[PDB]
Amino acid sequence: ARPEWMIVTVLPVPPLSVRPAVVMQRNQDDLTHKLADIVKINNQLR
Amino acid sequence: GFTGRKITSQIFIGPTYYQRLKHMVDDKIHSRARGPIQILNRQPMEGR
RNA sequence: ACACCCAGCCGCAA
Repeated sequence: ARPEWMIVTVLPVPPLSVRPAVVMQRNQDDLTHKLADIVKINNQLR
Repeated sequence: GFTGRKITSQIFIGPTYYQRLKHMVDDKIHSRARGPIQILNRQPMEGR
């Protein structure tokens, strides 16, 4: 463990097992929506 | 009823009002054996 | 070879 590691500069994207998506009998999990907002704001700032 | 002998004590008898309740024996029974499985938890799901 | 997604709320059981 390092202080450089302790502060975050790359955000791990969990797989779809962590954030499942199901079609009604395609709704996205809310964590997927939030991390999509993360990458959207990252692209905007880029 | 079985023997036909008189019951030694004297039983208290008479009509009275009973009610049948919503909670059924058939609606409450439940058995599970490796059936449907939850998509997220990969575990048994939430009830009968 | 099965089919039904989840959150929330409420009522209710011992």
